[PDB]
Amino acid sequence: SPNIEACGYSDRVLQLTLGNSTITTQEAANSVVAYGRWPEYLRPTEPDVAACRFYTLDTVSWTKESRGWWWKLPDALRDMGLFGQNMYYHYLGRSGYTVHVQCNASKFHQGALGVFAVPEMCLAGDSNTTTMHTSYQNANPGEKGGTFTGFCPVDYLLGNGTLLGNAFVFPHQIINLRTNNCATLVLPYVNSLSIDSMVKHNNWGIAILPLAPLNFASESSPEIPITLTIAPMCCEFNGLRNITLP
Amino acid sequence: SPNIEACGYSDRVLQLTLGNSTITTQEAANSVVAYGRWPEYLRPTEPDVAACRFYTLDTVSWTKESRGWWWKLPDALRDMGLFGQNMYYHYLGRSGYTVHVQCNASKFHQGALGVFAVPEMCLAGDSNTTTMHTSYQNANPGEKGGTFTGFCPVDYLLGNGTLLGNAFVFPHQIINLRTNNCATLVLPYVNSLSIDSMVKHNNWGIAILPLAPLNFASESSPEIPITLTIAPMCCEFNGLRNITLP
Amino acid sequence: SPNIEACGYSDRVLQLTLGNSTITTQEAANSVVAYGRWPEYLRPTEPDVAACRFYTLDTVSWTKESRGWWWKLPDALRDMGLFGQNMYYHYLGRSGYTVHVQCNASKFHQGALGVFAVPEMCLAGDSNTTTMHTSYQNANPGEKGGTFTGFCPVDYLLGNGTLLGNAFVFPHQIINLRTNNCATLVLPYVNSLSIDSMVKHNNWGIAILPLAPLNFASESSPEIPITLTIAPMCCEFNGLRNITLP
Amino acid sequence: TFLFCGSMMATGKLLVSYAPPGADPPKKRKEAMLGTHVIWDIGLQSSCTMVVPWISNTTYRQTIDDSFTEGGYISVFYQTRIVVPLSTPREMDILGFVSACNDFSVRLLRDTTHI
Amino acid sequence: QVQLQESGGGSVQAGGSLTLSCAASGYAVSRYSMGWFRQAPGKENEGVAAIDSSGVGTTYADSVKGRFTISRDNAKDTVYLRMNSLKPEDTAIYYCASGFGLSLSRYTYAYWGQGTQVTVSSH
Repeated sequence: SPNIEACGYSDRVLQLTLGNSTITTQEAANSVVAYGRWPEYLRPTEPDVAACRFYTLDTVSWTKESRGWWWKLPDALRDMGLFGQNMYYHYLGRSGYTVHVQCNASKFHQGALGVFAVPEMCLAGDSNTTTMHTSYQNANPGEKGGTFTGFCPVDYLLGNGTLLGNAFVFPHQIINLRTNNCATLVLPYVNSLSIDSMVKHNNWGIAILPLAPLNFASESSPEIPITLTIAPMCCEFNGLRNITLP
Repeated sequence: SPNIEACGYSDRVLQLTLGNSTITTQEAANSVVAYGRWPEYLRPTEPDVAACRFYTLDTVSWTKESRGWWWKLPDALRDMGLFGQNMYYHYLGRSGYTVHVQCNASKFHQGALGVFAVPEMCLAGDSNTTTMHTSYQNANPGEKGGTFTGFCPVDYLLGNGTLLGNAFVFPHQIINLRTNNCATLVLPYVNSLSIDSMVKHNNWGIAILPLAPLNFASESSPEIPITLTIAPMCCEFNGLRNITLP
Repeated sequence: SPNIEACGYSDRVLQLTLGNSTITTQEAANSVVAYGRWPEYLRPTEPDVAACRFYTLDTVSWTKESRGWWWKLPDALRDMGLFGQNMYYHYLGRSGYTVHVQCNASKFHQGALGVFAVPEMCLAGDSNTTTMHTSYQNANPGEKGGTFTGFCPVDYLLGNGTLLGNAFVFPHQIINLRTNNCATLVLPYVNSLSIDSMVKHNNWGIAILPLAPLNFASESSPEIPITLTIAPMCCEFNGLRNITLP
Repeated sequence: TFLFCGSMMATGKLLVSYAPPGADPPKKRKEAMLGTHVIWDIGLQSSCTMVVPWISNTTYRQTIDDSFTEGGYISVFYQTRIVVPLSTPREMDILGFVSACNDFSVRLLRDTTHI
Repeated sequence: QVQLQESGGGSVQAGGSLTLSCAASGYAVSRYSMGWFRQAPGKENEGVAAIDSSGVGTTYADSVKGRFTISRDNAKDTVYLRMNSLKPEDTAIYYCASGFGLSLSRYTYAYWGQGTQVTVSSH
């Protein structure tokens, strides 16, 4: 689906400095808007830059054995400064996400990463009658995240009971080592309501699985790191409660 | 100095609702501007209503034995929501104060309170050579405050070695039971610098001592409560540091 | 519902002199129109001032044990000069009522009276199958009236089997000792017909129960009196019968 | 709406507090003080009116006991204390009232009538 | 319907320890706290002890402080009021109530038990 061919190497280093953050993106161009919609305001307190700035999660090692990785939103960013706060001090909250996944290697490494953003991504446990099942804490692995396997999400079953090959229905991009180094996914707020409670309900779900294995030239770096930078877009929350300071 | 005579009873209940707070002042009129200056902005991040709203300290009992009471700014308001936060997250900080001291009694109680705002109010310890002396913690009794005596601040010596009678040089108002029920003192930022560090340096010092004793008709309420509502005015702080969350 | 705050003391003594009567109301302002309707004429003999003037019922003692009091209209005013006459000489009759309930105390007494005007106020006797039940004479206690209890009208059951707290659906005002001294209720004619027979059917029902107990400072007046002044408004009656003089 | 029913002479101040849905019950003045609160003065005005706003996750809330959609808390504390002159009874009462607003609506007609 | 079964009452001796308990039906005991209110013959609604199921933060009345011990069970949905070292003033018909939570106040609760009579019998 993502049959693009920007250039191949590197051209232009154009940094995204929003608020306090700074990114220095590989370029800027080549981004996918989920379903063709930009995160908009409810048609409330709009913090903007205060909440709307780049936060970086923990970097994870990609290896010749890796089966995949997964995170939840806003869940992961629950331990992020002002966005971490505003999440616990309000009963409401809707937010967009600029999932900017970067992965650098050399002209000598080969493989392919597919960043899949699954809206309402519940994980594997074939009890249709009683879903949710796995405890609040397991279902929410924070900023460190969870991982796929060959709480148990099977890779070819996308960790939900449906053949991986059809995953390509959800918004995605393929970080193919020989071409792109970056993945840009703007995910607008998707839920059954106009606004809801962030602490309990998980909107999206970033799942990066390997479509091609990792092969490194003779002897080189045994593993390569993948980084996930996420940012809250056009967010609002109602309404401050006894700023119950922890 | 404060030779006023508004009315005597009660006329108009006009509430001051700033931000999240609500006051319901005895009236509105009869307020003293310290030196004729309003808290202005440095000629920075201006939080306004976020920081600029009414916070109420702990209520203290006035009795026939009371010698007085004293507080420090911003010190007291160091445990007040956003103003408490912004105080520890910034290396700077300048702020004004609307010290609105209320005291209610009946047409049967008699006495007189003089609210004295002493800029740079260091407390008694006659070591001219080595002032400050008393520990950081003693010098800073927070929102519960400190009290005068017949760390030891002598009442007739205003707790600094100068005869109380001359206290009337500092901005003040006299809550005289037979007339006024409220005291309004707007104190603009006063310090040797344009902006400084709030955590270490104490700008003002609210000191309420009794000028007349308390006498209650036969048998009534053995004591009457005095309340201090303080508010940060036209405040600014530079510049967020690793929002070092506690 | 009656969340008003006129002044608190006394301002203006403005007397209501209608016909032969004179009232000298606490003021004039602060009156409740039942449902937003003024007593109007049927859209007949209209006596005006002859029938339309102020009559005062018997004054009753309010005490720390009082459970309440109740009256019926036109019933109470059946022994009132021309309005008493016109009631027995005609087969018809419709009339409005300006129930002006006054209660004076000092700045030292405390409590709260809720004057409730219940249209078609039948009294307690849980025989749904056979209502009315209590004799004509008991149901009609004239100008002396009836009283609630802790013919038996239970106070918390408003004397009809429904929780007092919901009484606030009927037109009312709360004579709260610290604020209002007077209660003004204009009740327009309410019945299933355009005009009916007054002798048999009771339109309204003035019920004054205590919402707060009576507490008097040390030793003072052991009880305080409440007065009910009622007046017929825009009344008409058809048609003189053998002016059957008693 | 809270209506005070004590002596005219009696004075004092109280703090009516509101804590939005999901938040823990404010058990201290300081705690309750931080959130939406009104500082109701007895001495001046006899009646306080605190309009509880629409701070709700779902566009439509459960009238039933649900944690997904749970109300919150309205509590009163002694801002100051009660001051009474002379020998006037030291214990009075306060009444409370509740009502809806123009924006208040309901849906799905159901019943509960027993025999 | 929320039920609180006040169990553990009786006429013991002056200093005689007597525990109390209440079975909390209709709700998750954790969402609520639980306390105790005594009322002496012809007296008033007075507090004794109360704690919140989640925080287990204690609070006693000044007069009862020390001798009385409150403790919650989240498994059996019951509270345990260990009224140890009793006194002739502790002769008051007890009552238990689930709180919103948390502390001994005027009423401040909603679900009330039937009432168990404890009488601190003395020679």
